[PDB]
Amino acid sequence: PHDPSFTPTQLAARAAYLLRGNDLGTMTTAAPLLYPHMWSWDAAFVAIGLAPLSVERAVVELDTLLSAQWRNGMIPHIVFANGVDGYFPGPARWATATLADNAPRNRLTSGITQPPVHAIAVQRILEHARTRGRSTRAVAEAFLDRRWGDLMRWHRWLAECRDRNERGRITLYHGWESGMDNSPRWDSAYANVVPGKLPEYQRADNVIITDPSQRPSDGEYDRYLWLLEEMKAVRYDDERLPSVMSFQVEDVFFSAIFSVACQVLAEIGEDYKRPHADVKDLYLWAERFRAGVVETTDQRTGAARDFDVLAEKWLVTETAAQFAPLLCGGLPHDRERALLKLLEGPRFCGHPDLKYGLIPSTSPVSRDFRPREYWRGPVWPVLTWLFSWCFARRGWAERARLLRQEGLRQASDGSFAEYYEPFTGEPLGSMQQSWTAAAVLDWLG
Amino acid sequence: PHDPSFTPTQLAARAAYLLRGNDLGTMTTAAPLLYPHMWSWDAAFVAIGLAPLSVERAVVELDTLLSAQWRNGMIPHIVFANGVDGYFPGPARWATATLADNAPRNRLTSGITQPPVHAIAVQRILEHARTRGRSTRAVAEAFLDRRWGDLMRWHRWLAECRDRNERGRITLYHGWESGMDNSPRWDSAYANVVPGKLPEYQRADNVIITDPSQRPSDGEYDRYLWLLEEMKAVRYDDERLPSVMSFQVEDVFFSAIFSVACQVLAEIGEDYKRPHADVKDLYLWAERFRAGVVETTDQRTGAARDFDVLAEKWLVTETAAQFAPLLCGGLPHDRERALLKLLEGPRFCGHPDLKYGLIPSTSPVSRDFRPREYWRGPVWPVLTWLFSWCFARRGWAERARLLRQEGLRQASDGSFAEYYEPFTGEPLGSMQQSWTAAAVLDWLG
Amino acid sequence: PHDPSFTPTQLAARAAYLLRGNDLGTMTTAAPLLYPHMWSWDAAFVAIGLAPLSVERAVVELDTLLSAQWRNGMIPHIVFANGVDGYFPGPARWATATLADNAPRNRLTSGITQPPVHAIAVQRILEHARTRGRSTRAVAEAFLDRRWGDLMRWHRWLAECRDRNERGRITLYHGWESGMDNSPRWDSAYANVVPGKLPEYQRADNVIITDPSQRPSDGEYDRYLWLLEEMKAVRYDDERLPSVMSFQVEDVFFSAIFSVACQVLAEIGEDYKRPHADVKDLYLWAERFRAGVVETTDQRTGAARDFDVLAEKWLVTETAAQFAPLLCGGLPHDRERALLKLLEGPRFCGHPDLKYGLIPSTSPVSRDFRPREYWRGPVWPVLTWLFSWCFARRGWAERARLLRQEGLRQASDGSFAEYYEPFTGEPLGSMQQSWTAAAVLDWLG
Amino acid sequence: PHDPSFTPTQLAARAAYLLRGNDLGTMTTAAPLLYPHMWSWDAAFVAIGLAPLSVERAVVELDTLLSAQWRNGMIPHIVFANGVDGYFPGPARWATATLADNAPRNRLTSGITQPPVHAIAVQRILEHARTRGRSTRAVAEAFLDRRWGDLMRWHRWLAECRDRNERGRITLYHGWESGMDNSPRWDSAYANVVPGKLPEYQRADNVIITDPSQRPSDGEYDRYLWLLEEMKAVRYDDERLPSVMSFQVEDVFFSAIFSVACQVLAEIGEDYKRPHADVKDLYLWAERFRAGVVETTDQRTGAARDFDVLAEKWLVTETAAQFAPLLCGGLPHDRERALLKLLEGPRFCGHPDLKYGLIPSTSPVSRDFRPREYWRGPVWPVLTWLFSWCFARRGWAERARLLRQEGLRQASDGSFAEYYEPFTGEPLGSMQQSWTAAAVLDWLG
Repeated sequence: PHDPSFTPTQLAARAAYLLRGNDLGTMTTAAPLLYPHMWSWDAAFVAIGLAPLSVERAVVELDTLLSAQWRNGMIPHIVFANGVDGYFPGPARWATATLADNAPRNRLTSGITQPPVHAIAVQRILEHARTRGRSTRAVAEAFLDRRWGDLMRWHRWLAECRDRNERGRITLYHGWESGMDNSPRWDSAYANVVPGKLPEYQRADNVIITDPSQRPSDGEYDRYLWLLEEMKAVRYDDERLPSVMSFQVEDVFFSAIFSVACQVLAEIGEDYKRPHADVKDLYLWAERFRAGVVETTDQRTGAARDFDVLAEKWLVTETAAQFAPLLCGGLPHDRERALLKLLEGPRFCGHPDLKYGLIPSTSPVSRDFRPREYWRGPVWPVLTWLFSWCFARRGWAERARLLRQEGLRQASDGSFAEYYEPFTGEPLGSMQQSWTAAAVLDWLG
Repeated sequence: PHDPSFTPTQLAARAAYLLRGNDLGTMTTAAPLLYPHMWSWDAAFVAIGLAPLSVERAVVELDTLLSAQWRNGMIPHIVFANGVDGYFPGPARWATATLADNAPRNRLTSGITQPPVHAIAVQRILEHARTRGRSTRAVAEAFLDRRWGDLMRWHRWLAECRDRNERGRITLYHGWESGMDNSPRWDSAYANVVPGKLPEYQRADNVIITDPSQRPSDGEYDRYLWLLEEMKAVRYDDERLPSVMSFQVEDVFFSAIFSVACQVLAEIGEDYKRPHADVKDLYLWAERFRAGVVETTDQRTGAARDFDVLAEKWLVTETAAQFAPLLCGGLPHDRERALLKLLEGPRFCGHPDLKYGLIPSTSPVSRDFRPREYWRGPVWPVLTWLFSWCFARRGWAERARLLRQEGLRQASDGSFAEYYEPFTGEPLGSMQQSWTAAAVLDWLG
Repeated sequence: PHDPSFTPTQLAARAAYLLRGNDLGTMTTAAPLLYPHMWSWDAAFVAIGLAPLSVERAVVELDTLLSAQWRNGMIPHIVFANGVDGYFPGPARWATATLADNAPRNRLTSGITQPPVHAIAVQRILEHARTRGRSTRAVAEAFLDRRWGDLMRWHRWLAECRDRNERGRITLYHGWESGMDNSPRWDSAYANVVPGKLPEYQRADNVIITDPSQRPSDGEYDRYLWLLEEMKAVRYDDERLPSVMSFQVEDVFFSAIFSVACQVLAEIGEDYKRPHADVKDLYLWAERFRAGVVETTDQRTGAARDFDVLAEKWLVTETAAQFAPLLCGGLPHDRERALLKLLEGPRFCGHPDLKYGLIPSTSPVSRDFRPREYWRGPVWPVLTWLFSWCFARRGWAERARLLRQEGLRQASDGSFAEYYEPFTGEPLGSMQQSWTAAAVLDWLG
Repeated sequence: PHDPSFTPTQLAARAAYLLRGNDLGTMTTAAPLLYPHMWSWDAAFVAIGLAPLSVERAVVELDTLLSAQWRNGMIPHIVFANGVDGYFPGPARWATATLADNAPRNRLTSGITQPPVHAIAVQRILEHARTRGRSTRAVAEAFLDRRWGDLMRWHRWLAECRDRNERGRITLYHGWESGMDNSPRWDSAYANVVPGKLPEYQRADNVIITDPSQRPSDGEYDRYLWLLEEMKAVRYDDERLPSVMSFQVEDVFFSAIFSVACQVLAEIGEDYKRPHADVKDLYLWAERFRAGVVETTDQRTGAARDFDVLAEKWLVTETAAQFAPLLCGGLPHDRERALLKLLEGPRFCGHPDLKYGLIPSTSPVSRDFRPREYWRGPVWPVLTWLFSWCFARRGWAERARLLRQEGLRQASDGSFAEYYEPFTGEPLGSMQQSWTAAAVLDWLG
């Protein structure tokens, strides 16, 4: 009636209820119907949301993801649930099971990767487990014994195979690998993608989300799906992608995440007496990718740019990815103040028409802005959580607190929406999105 | 470490996580392994715990229970999950599917009943739904349209077939129907139960709860199972039970619950324009069973007595059932003050060695008291919730608040135990008990 | 910013801060400037607000008020702070210090009374005290020893001298005695108050509240001050008032409060072994005023009417006072259901334009409704509190909870306003009103 | 009863109640009786406690303290309340009003200083103000205009006159200047303080705190009062003190606080466009005292040592002061990990007998440990607050949260004790200590 919002305990309960309801047994779908499988960075956030509920189950979630890790160390961005249809492109379209020599034998996966937030989830599990007593600590420590080597191979694959020239930035061969499918970041790179004979297909996502304004266009999907054909043609061989892919970009937000994840994992390695050589490698990558992020930055505002490897051009756009350097640190004092000022001012969090004091995925004042259209504008709870947690790690306690507070206010409708209209607060995308519930559980758990 | 307790939001989240994890699809088990099926009054409490999470799902829970209602209106106390073993006595032992003309054709059920808390659950669903907007109200109202007639037949079966002499008290033919299997209330009646040739059997409950001190003895189970043979021999025919059952008691706590449920359902019937004749019948039963409860009461303390129909003897014991008249009202002012004084004084809630200010199932100062032994002493969260809610309905706001507060303190370990040791607070019985989580969700939802 | 509301902990802190700030030492002013003295029922609510902060200091507040009790038992509605100006009519205008033979020697007081909510304060103090342990229980019990007789003398003067005919309704000689100075309730009785030669005066209330739309008019104050002259002329003699006063009305809301207070004080007397004859009188008065209230109600809707004793005429108006019978009980079942339907429906809490689900002081559909004008429309937090507490005492747990939740939502701005605009929620009247903070403290304390 | 703790809302309310109760008008006493005046760093913490209640009043508190600032910039550690006795040494014993040419004309003050936590208060005021809207931001910004110069003069006197050699550590001439009067830190410097003819005196502190185990000894007060005589003899002349004082120590904890304060005030200056030269000085001092602190640490464990300037000797003791470098930063990575391991291990927060996971003022395994004796062992809520806030500023979000959670658990008794027994949790020292309430208000405000 007069106020449709939930109290903190009611909201925490519905968040946990949601998360258990998306559990298939050993994996959690990223949403009920739109994403009926395990997505890689979603699964790290699900593990974070599970840690206040069951350390054992949170560990299971990462165990399931890491059991799908490729032989060369890549964590694919989708681990498909057996027998489940309703997401396209599904296992048959990817054909990694028949074409990818490195794909796991016991799991169906996609053929591309996604950002390495996984060490952050590991840290949250360890922190929860240390508050829960000896037996729970044992569970978390046993997971480190089992999986430390796999997490290293994951970070090592990114540093060695997606940063071949040691530039300190991660090359993507698909926009899906950024986690921001249709970001304006990738428009000029996608304009150079020219599909050949693209095998017929039928989208599934817009059968579930029928409002065309909330999802990418058919033309975008044509390009998404053609890049799959380019990878398939070389059997997903790492060595051949630089020669054949029509899409090759350095992703500065992915890179900043990687810098933070390496430092987090390095600290975990020290605390739990992992091999010194590993910790040394992790610190080395943390510093290399921090520097690689800073090298992209605008000299006036500190804003980070992506880089189009094929066009050899800095990609200048007005999305939340510009704030990559706030995540990993490294800007000189004066430029970081400039970047925080851009973040808080009227092009982003301080825009006068915003319902909440939150970061829109694209600036409302950019010509690229579309208030409903996926990564072209809407406010994403997963980004609110990531910025808030990284800001607290920088020591910006009040800044982190304000993002968390506004994020809880936006989530208090209980829709657990994928993303929200920046001006009206209308829930968009899939309802009951697992990583939105997990953001809420962490903020309250 | 220094404090093992959960915060209110953490506790609400783990409670909801638990409840969803016990959901088989359309029914919720009463516990993970000890009770791997739907129990009747457990299911009313599960519906209460689900109402803050999903009005639709709470309604489903009662729909599933009412679809197992017998043709004469009895709600059996177990609706068995198809294919599930591990509880004894299971469907084969009861044989209601082959012997009971009134048993439903599409469900496997037990052959006995359990207390009618169901209207209370309906009230909580309606109250939640009225705070959630038109579409949710529609869901709750549609359930009333579908099931009002079935709830009436349920109350009518109790009033007509378990109160044949219109004494205002409910006759039980099995201690399991009281929900307090091994209460000292039933010891002298069970002493008159003499098993004949009892078919061989093997207990399942104490394979799961192996500590013999927490469950009934083998001798008790021999008597529990023999009464099944007496019912089976007459094909569970209502008309023949008075002639053949070795166990026939009037249960004053069940009766007080029934008086309250009739009044609650009558009020619901008025609010939602149900047939006047039904509402009139409900008020008539509410008054008859209130009076029947008061007639049992001790002239000095107000304590309610059960009645052994076969022995024609008042059953005088010191259990929490003595406080039946506080639930339904009706004592003269002076005797209700006496009864509250007994409740709060040193034989019950004010006993000096109690960890919490809560009602033990048997008085610690009774010779019958056993601190670990099921209904012989332990503190039960389900009873804390029922007394607290009934006390608030009497207008005793502070008394209800204090019970709720102590109950949340006891539950804050997150074990969601079936019952608790009264002195040490050790969790006993099954962990992850659904109606304990539901008590917590209601108190916080 | 985006959300200027306070959290529960911030709101509780600021409420306590305010209350201590209005403390002159042994008395708390009702507001900092508009009401710079102790008012009688404000003092009862202040004591309720202090009980979670300090039982000792809550007890002092009632001790101070009763030290001003008149020799015949009347508690005057204002106890003036020594040396403080700024409220008119002040002590020189009342002249009780020289005219009133019953007024106390050691305090400057007014010459009229106010509603007897004091017993409710005493109950809240006792409930807090019993949760604080032995030393604090001693404080509250010693207060009962010191002041039980004065509280009896208070209730007895009401029953004997303001209900001379034993009608079970309290007679008032001034609208100020109802606490609802300019309620539409009193308009037709005030229209027959014809002031003669009224000594010159200058208002102070509208120097502090300058917006004329929020206070009574000059013409209304002329009548308020004239009744003062009629009282002074007979030296405030109880025996003379019914022959000279141009204003004589039976106040059904005051009467309902009195019935509740007697029942509450009777129960306290039974708990703490007070004289039997006092408890017996108290129960007798509770019943007599319960019936007197019921006698006034519309036999269809249950709405309570005031009565103009001089016109010998029932006063039919649409204010919150119509709901008096919900406070004290006693209506036939059908009549009370109809009155609840009036409360919850579109003439009161269900009005579609209300910002909160709260009771407006006057029905928005009434010809008399003024959304800003004191008791002619605004929502009063003190009434929300009283209705919610009385509702919980009737056993209407959800109705009480709903009012409390909306009241806290309304108070969450931290203005602690005297009253609020019903449609926009604008804080009106005085800011920093002591009984608004006390309502918040109790709902959260 | 069973649980005598307060809820968060009750605790926040009582904390605010206490703080307003210790307000004399423009200053708040540090305790009601033991410290019946304004102390300098207590006033900083009081301002922090007031910021959620009233930015205007928080600003008044710092205005009052700075109105007592000495002409050379020193903030004295006591500003005496006019006409109040009961603390010794009082203003007649200090005689700054006649001896001290730099002492203010309008205030009676002490003649020594205390740690510069004031900038942190200013930051908390500003953060609260920016969440309250335009009018409240104006108040806080107008305070910065009025008082920026006085805060600069404060930091500059510390840097120029208590660090004459530019060593990056603050020199003290009295143990009272450290805030840790009887810390084992100062025992070996005090052993070389040989009082000559000391004028007769009578302690007041141990009339109010009568238990001798909780306060310093007579022999210790003889030395505290003797240093007073040495100061008075040179009329508190900065230029003369290093030639006469029998007590001269570099205080590494005070020094760390100073480095943090300079960095915090530098950032404030950048945000509010203060003179560039001031911000530059402030950053220079932050760095210089950061390094001065690091210079003192054990190269293996990181523990910070004080320095006795007269003995020319590092002071090695096991108190909470060893953790100074965690506040300001600057340690090499390995050294800081070792110091954190010392903090969390069995010599401090990990000691197995501690009731709470909190930092004891002296290590329980130290020969010097006394569990009741002021700074020789007890747990101090003001230190918990300072460590938790500085930890959060380092980006150690979980470490800060853990301290805050345990601090609130400890404070939940509502005693607001000065300090607590580390093993049993007994409240010790003064009850109703203003900076203990302020820590609670901030952690919940």
